[PDB]
Amino acid sequence: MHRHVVTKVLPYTPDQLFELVGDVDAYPKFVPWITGMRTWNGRVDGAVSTVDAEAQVGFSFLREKFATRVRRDKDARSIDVSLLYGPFKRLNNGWRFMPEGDATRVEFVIEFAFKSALLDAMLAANVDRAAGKLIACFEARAQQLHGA
Repeated sequence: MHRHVVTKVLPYTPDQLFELVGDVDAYPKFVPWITGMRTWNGRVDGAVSTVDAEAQVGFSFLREKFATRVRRDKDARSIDVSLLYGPFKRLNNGWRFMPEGDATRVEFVIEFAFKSALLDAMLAANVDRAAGKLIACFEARAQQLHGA
């Protein structure tokens, strides 16, 4: 389906990312862009872990839930989420982050399949805003942590 790319850069340590990598079950504070979350049931191998990820959507205009195979890696420092059951059509999600100068660059790929073509663009449209809040959220938290 339509994949939205969200790239951001923050002059912070890769430590803060550690929490973002596990944001699927981390959240040192909270996340309005999201609602319900749950990660478990799977397997753990080496510096890699794969389990089901049941996330929900609050102010998404569509109160629904979705499950996907969340794959975390501490050796790869990357996150990947495949579709398992979701809406029973398709739903991909992945999070990546790498160093770039004095600051680090993080990219978030959002992939989902909707029913309504109108809501498809409508949602995929506000998707940017949602990513804007999530981003600002991380940035705020970053400043709240570093607090200068």
